[PDB]
Amino acid sequence: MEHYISLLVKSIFIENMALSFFLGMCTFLAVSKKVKTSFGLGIAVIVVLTISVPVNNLVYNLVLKPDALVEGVDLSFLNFITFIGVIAALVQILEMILDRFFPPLYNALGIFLPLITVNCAIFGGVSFMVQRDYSFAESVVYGFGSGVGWMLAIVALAGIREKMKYSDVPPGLRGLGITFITAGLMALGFMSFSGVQL
Amino acid sequence: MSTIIFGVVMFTLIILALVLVILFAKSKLVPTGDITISINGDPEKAIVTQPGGKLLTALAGAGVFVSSACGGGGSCGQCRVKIKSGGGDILPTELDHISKGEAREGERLACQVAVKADMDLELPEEIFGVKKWECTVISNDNKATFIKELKLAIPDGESVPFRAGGYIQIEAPAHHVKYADFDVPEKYRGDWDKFNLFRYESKVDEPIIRAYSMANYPEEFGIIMLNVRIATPPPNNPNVPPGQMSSYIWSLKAGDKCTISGPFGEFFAKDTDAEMVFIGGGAGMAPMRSHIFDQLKRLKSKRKMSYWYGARSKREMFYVEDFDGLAAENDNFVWHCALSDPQPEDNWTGYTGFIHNVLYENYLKDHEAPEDCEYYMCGPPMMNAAVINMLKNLGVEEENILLDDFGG
Amino acid sequence: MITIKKGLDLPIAGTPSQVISDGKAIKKVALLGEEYVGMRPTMHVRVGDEVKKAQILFEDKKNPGVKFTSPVSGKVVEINRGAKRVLQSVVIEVAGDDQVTFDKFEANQLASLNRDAIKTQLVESGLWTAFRTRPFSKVPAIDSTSEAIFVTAMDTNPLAAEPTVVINEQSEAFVAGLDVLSALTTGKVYVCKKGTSLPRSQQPNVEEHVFDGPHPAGLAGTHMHFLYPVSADHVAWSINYQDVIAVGQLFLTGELYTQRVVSLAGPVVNKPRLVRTVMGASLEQLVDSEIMPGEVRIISGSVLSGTKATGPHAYLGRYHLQVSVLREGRDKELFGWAMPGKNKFSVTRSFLGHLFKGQVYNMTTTTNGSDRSMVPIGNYEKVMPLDMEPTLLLRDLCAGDSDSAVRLGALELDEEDLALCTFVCPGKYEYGQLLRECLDKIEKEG
Amino acid sequence: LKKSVLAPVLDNNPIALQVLGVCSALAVTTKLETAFVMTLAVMFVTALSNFFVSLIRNHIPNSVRIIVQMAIIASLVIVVDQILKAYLYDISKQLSVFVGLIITNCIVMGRAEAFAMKSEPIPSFIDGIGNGLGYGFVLMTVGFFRELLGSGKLFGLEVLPLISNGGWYQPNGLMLLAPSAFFLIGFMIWAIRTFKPEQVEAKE
Amino acid sequence: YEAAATLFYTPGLVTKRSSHVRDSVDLKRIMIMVWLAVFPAMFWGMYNAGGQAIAALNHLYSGDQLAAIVAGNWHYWLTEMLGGTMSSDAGWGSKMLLGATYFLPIYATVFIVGGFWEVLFCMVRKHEVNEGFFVTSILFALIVPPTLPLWQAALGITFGVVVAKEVFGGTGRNFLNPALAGRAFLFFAYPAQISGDLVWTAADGYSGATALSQWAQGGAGALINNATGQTITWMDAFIGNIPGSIGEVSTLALMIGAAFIVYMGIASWRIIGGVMIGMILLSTLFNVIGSDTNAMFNMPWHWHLVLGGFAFGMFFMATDPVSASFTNSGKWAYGILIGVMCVLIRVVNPAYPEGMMLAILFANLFAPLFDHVVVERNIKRRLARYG
Amino acid sequence: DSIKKTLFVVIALSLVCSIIVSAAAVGLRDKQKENAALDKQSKILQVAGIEAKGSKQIVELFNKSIEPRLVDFNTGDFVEGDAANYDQRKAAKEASESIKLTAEQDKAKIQRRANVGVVYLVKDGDKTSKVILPVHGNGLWSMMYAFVAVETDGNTVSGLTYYEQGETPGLGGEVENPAWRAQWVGKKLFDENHKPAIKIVKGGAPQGSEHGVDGLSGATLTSNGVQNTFDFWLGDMGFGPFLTKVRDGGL
Ligand SMILES: Cc1cc2nc3c(=O)[nH]c(=O)nc-3n(C[C@H](O)[C@H](O)[C@H](O)COP(=O)(O)OP(=O)(O)OC[C@H]3O[C@@H](n4cnc5c(N)ncnc54)[C@H](O)[C@@H]3O)c2cc1C
Ligand SMILES: CCCCCCCC/C=C\CCCCCCCC(=O)OC[C@H](COP(=O)(O)OCCN)OC(=O)CCCCCCC/C=C\CCCCCCCC
Ligand SMILES: Cc1cc2nc3c(=O)[nH]c(=O)nc-3n(C[C@H](O)[C@H](O)[C@H](O)CO)c2cc1C
Ligand code: FES
Ligand code: FES
Ligand SMILES: [Ca+2]
Repeated sequence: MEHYISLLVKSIFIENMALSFFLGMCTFLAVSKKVKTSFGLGIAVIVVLTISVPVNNLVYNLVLKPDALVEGVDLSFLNFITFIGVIAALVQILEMILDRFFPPLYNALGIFLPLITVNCAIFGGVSFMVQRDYSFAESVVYGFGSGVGWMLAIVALAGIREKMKYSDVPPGLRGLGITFITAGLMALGFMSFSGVQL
Repeated sequence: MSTIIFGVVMFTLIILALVLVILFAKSKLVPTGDITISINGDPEKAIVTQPGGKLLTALAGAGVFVSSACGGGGSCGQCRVKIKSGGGDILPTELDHISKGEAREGERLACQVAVKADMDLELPEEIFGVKKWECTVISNDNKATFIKELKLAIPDGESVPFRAGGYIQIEAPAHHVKYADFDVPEKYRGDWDKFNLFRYESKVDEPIIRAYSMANYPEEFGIIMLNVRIATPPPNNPNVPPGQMSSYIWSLKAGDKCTISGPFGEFFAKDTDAEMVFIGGGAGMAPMRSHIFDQLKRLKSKRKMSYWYGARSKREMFYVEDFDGLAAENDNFVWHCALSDPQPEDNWTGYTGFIHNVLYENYLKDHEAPEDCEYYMCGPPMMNAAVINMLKNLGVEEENILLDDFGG
Repeated sequence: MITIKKGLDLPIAGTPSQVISDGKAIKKVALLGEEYVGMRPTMHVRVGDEVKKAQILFEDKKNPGVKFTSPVSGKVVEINRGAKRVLQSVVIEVAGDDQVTFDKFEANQLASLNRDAIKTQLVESGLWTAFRTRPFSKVPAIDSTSEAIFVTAMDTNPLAAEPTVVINEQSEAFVAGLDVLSALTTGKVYVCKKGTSLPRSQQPNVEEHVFDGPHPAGLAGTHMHFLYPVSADHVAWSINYQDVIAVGQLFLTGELYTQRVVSLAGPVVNKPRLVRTVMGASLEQLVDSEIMPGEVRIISGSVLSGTKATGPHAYLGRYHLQVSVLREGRDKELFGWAMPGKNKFSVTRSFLGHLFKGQVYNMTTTTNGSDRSMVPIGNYEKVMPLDMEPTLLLRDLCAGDSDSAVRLGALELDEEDLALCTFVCPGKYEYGQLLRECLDKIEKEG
Repeated sequence: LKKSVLAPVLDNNPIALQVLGVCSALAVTTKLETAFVMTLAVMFVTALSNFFVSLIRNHIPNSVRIIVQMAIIASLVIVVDQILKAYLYDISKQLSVFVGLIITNCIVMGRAEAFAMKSEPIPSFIDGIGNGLGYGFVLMTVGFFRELLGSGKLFGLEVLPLISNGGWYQPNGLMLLAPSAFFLIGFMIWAIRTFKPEQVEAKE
Repeated sequence: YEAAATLFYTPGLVTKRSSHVRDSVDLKRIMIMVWLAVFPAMFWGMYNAGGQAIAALNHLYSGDQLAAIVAGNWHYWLTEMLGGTMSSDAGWGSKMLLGATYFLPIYATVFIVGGFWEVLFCMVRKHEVNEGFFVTSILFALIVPPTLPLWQAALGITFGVVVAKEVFGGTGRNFLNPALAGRAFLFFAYPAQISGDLVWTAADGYSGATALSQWAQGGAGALINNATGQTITWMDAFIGNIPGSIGEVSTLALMIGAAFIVYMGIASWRIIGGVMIGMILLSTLFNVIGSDTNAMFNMPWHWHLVLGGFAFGMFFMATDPVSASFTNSGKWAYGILIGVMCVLIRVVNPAYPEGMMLAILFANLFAPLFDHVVVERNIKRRLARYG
Repeated sequence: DSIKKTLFVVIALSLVCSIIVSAAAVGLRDKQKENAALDKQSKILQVAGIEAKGSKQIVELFNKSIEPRLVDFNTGDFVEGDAANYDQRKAAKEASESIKLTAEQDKAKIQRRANVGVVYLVKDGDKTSKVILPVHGNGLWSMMYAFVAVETDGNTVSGLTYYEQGETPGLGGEVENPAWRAQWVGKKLFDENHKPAIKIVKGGAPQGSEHGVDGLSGATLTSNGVQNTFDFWLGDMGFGPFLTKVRDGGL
């Protein structure tokens, strides 16, 4: 119990996916206009990542791990294709299920699922999982925490950009430049948890 | 070679399992039945379509051609329909072109609705009566140096029922026209020869659909009169191709064949006893003539009317005879023409300058209340901007300024 | 009782004497055409036309059927037009005593009349313009109805008159106006007053709600927010006590009642008091020989929400019941911003003037600073009693977000509801104009 | 032509105009050698993926189009990963996760979808090389600035004598951390939209 | 000289519109009232810097070594020349001279560089140069150690003014604290001139720890002043006879200065109370649960208050109106988060001795979300027709 | 059916990409392993004092002069095995090959110690001149790994090298500074009483001391790391028994 609280708080604060590892910045910097759409996209990322990390853990440990199937046979060169295929298939199937059975959940957050079918956040999450050699429960907790941290960061940036309706930005920085500078200031702020070892 | 076999088989098996599970989830959990498009709740007319497609294309393939001019990319903004229950979302271009006042009643763009749900439409009765026509050309004689009159002939003893101020679209096949084949008289051939426009030519590959405003009041039966201008390459880049449909119509001569598709319109005379002011220019003589002749012949009104036409020189002045006849027969109508720069051959003794300044100096400055009149305006964009500026400066509300901008 | 605790009773010198004395002769009246929100007029008169009392002068193009009639009989002598020929006033020089009369009923029958007859007589007379809907503070359409009509029988403005002094004079007319509103008011009528007793209407539609507190505890917007919150679906009308007296007199006698009792007060008025005048009277004739020598500003209404009465606008507004005169201040001071202010007013506590209690100030029309950005030090919260977020709504007004401001409560506000917020800004912003711009955008997009 | 290669460098830049491609630009710019290797790898993968997708553009099914395109992209990136690990071992250890993240790099997929499916084999190669050059412009600029100011080195060569190795320069410790990349790219966007004012985003 | 026409003289303008009477307050009054509130802190900081330097110098050297050392450093020989003394019997006047020789160059550099950047921006954007920079300049010049290089101060104030504030449209239009964003620039970029044992007492060759670094290593028994060989009492840290950043050492002076701007309505007592609530709750929790190895797990709530730059930042830097929350409940949540994060970074973060710039930079990011929650809870009350 | 074309396309594409990927991956495994080993080989060559440039010289001189050997920590004896490809970090991670450390013994904050560790013997001819002990410990931001070369007499250090530090590049990353590294040559690990004696002195080291080496400046939290690293890996649960056996004789 105390081993998973550490993982949760770590993945949420000490190791942010958005501001610390720089995963998924294009959507993080593009869909950050409104807090509502940012919250919807954050929930979508939480769901997709929480489903994608443990399934890929299962597939890896079952097939792709060294000597898993036959001794002396290492199929680790298939990690990239296997991970990206599982991610895309799960995202598409979830989109279809929600569009068919649950129209409210679709019009709420399933509208964002085509954006994250191939996103660096989830792929980097699975890669870090195979690097850190998590068990199944550790994969579940790590995926959930990483999704929650990404959502916290994108919703904070959306709140800042919606507070910045009163700003007067130079024409060259209006748009992308001031968003880059804002994300940089957000990272400078999030560097508070640097020395912590959780 | 023991690892390579496992690698190839595992790659193929994983990709195949993924593709197969995708196809299986698509087969069961995606509907493929039928969708009914009830174009109106009252009649039995409903269209059955597959979920793949667009609402506008579906209505077209059915045969109900809604009012549209450009034909793509939402640049027209006229393919408007009212839906009570259908595609439940609105696109950014739709927020750009319509306001929240059109949302609550149910108006929506027919171009960007996704047909995956059962829809309930309410279209205006005008869209139902738009026939596709065949026509023969009676005359294609010039009226100005760059304005050419096209008089079609509608067959089978019928007349297009349209209000004064409407328009009709024209279609054309792929073609290749030489500018030397144009029939231009020697009096207007002056600037033609001087700029050497006859070197141009136009080549098109696909059917094209442009619109033009009828130049006769509906009581003149059997004839469809238009006023087309030659859309030569702009003076900034003389190397670009010329206009397509304008060149096609200039190519048309006696006895040829061309099609027109249905009466449309959004520029009609308001119903009130207020003074009318018709500010025209360029090819706007067509809707202005439609309006004035309708008022003075079909409705027989006594509203104080006026007309102010602005041209470059006396060579470009046309339709003087019938307007003199109207002004002489009726004491309501009085029309004045203003030449930007008359030639020495013109022997002009009258108003000279820009039409907005002439109207403001001679009529609207001494006027009692310019804000109580109805202003009908159609011409070149510079004239439109200058006259709208003058009217807004004179304290005139946008509900009195009624404007038709050629391809706004 | 509804007790307001977030507000400000502005201490300004020259509180009037609450006694009604006859006023100087008025020889010119006018109908200010820019005070009517969203109006475009169609003039029915011409310079040199003899008019009668309650004769139509112009109609509204945007509000079909609303007629604006002359307060007195005379002769149209001026039609002032501004930039882009926008109407400013139609000045009538008083002459003769002719008038247009209507049907008169007994006081017993007034509560049982028909809504259509009441509307017809009101629109024919020109008291239909006494009402102002909320949202958008416009004259109600002649074909629309309202469930909540608010009568403002109080006045918390600075240097304001006392409603009780006038209603004790015409109680019969006040009660008659209330009984007419009771038949026009399909839902209810609210007579929002202070603790002091007033004449009462026997109808069960008419309710008396007491408000107690500093300004803005006397504003129809506050009364609406607390008794009947308004939105796009729910609209409420607001008429004041003097116009209710006039409606009672109209429906009782058949002739328009254009008399007014206003409050002439200010730091530069010799003998501040209440004076009897006529609707739309000439202010430069009203304050003739009753001002200290100097350079002063004459205002129609309070100093928080008024109209600078100079030139073509030097006439008493339609919805204003007082005239405020105060000196015009242009002097530059060496290190004036850094003075310990014994004679300086502020809602903050950075001056010494707050320590001395009961102090009245000879205020002028100075902006005590230059225009700067909004650094919110908690000012707008001390003066906003309503249930809104003041600084967020104001920052959305400044930014230009009309949808966000409608979400955050801009549809419940008038330009008189942000007067204290304009007052207490360190950036010298003016929020009434921004609110009017937002409301114009909302009205246009729809 | 030559414009097809040279337009995505400044006129339509990936990172500076169409947000695609930011996650690696923020990360791999601490060292100019890593930035250069990443530019070359992105060029290679994008060009070859465009070529093959344009070759098979007609036979691609609609329900599994993403699977086919991602299979080609993943094959290319896996080959690149196996090549780098054998011949440039030190660069890959530092490029550890973003070598694989080349697959989810938005430039590759956006160009394979927008241009490859609707064009010919040869022009797709040109478009890929041009977008790779446009990516590498920003990559190399930010890497140059960060490595120069934060370490006093260019490509590992001592340009500014550090104060610890008996010199005069004291390096900037922020040019090695997270915030500095955001600021460098924002100011690059400012300087780009200053000289080309048609890219400025209109008010509101 | 056009600035003297704006700064010395009242503008001399009249109203134009709806409100014909205005309030006597403006931005200049507010900014100068905040600029004046930190003067006791500044003067005690100069005095303390001089006294600590003199003590640490007379602890190490003596006789012939003192002359050769003071002949080296221009601060010391300039004190001796102007009239002070560097002996152990130096009065309060010789110590304030030595502290001024350290504070005034830094303040002048910060003011001049920031003024150049602000004037450039306000000239390019066709605005008039506004007050609100005096506060940033003086705060940045007093939250920095007595021994910063002047080029580092220039770079830090450049980053604080240009990147944090001026690039968003000026004062009142940013979301971050410029003075603490310029110190975070210097802390993470050049982190050895702003950390460690050799930057806090301006004595050539003296190495000593401060008391949030001595508590971490050994606790309350480890608070010893090596210069004098005496224990550090609570009255020493409260009054301010301790080493640290120029003007953060005197909690008494900071309270005296902040009480005025809190009474006047400029600073937020809601934010101050929130910071105090958060720090008391978290410090009490750490004191209750306790830990053997960590010696910061037993620091009471009244020791967290007097050590570090807690009072400086709770009183003058957390109360920035532009960067704080605009709702009355968002202010409480903002202060609570500031205090919680400060105590957290103090206790559980092993690399940074304190956490008040890094706690305020976090809360600056998370305040708009508190305002969003409050306004959204408010909108649901309006839709129900109760507001 | 439409399934036929999609299946054919998918199968053919997967076949081609599979052949290419699996041929490129299996073909370069040996080169990748050689490259992976080359870095550690070069590092140990640099610590031992030998100079080598290029892969060829590195591999040749490493096979010639350096001989890896396994040693048991609990008993201080050499054990037979494939010492060349031994992976001590995985050996520590796995539970059967490692032990969990208590808080009274885990002075270096590693939390796991393996049972068998590799040591490299530098050989000139048949005689062994140096033994290169690998040590590691925690710092402030990361786990710091080092290579210390202890001479045959058991005490005198001949060099040091940190090959994985991960600390601030100008405060506590000075463990890679050539001057700080050269400060170690000649120092003695143990005192006369066979006790750990290396001292990371804060503030300077007395000139001529045999147990004192200069601490890092502005970084006392990563100097404590080195001090604890040596306090552990010179103790009874580290290289203590092995170093006692070496000091006695018969290396
Ligand atoms: C309701 C309505 C009524 C109308 N009534 C009339 C009417 O009565 N009379 C009338 O003349 N028009 C009328 N129009 C306008 C009409 O639709 C056409 O816009 C116009 O007639 C020109 O037709 P076109 O054949 O040149 O079209 P196009 O061929 O599509 O237009 C080509 C024009 O654009 C220029 N151009 C094209 N490509 C380039 C390029 N790459 N660079 C630079 N320039 C370029 C050409 O020089 C030429 O001027 C009406 C439009 C509407 C919507
Ligand atoms: C809000 C306006 C601006 C702030 C103004 C603050 C004014 C507060 C009142 C004046 C404070 C004067 C305090 C004088 C201290 C007296 C010294 C004393 O008796 O001992 C202090 C004694 C502890 O002594 P030891 O260190 O334990 O000694 C033994 C060593 N183990 O207790 C204290 O520390 C007293 C705490 C000092 C006062 C704290 C003032 C709070 C700071 C401002 C916060 C504003 C109020 C908000 C409170 C929120 C509470 C939820
Ligand atoms: C109570 C008060 C506190 C302030 N605190 C700061 C501060 O901590 N850092 C700073 O740069 N400006 C500060 N300012 C000045 C001003 O708020 C700052 O320039 C704004 O952030 C402008 O964007 C303060 C102003 C006031 C009135
Ligand atoms: S008509 Fe096809 S998009 Fe508008
Ligand atoms: S790189 Fe484009 S989204 Fe991560
Ligand atoms: Ca993790």
